[PDB]
Amino acid sequence: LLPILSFPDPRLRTIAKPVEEVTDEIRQLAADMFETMYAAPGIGLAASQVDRHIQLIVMDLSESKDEPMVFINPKVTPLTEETQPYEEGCLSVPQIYDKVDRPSRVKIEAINLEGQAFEIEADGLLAVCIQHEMDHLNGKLFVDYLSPLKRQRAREKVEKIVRQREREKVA
Ligand SMILES: O=C(O)C[C@@H](Cc1ccccc1)[C@H](O)SCc1ccccc1
Ligand SMILES: [Zn+2]
Repeated sequence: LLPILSFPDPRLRTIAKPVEEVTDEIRQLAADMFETMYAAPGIGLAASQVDRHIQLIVMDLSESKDEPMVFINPKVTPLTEETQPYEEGCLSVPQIYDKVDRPSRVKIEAINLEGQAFEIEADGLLAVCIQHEMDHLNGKLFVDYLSPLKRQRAREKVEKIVRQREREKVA
């Protein structure tokens, strides 16, 4: 399991570089990212979150944890001004959730682990999650859309959760 960076770690603000070739090393990273993400458990993880500053996102929106998806060098284009409220969380802002409004339909262009390009249209949870994970690659967290008090309260509660997770390793 890869360690996940926690807000307010400044390495989460890093702007990810495009992946130049889908090597067997980015394939193993993807594999390690899925295990880390499934174990958390979470439905998405950006390579930025495990301190690997490259345009790689893993995701699995299924209950069964058996619909895995990879997005490498993604471009996300909204297809509407209409937004959709969603209560977002983030493995890098542990146990914090709040409402974010994002465009409700998007185009995703990305490459898969075979280096093949694809283009799909996303709504509902896929649209929410791809935009959340694209934000990570541009050094942005979902708490940047909240009021500063909400951000400060998130920061203070995450620092407490992280301290408790360290104490749990000593016990
Ligand atoms: O760590 C991340 O970046 C992934 C977030 C993605 C997310 C996007 C939109 C809304 C909520 C979360 C994690 O998946 S949050 C953990 C989680 C686990 C099970 C079900 C829902 C959320
Ligand atoms: Zn996140």
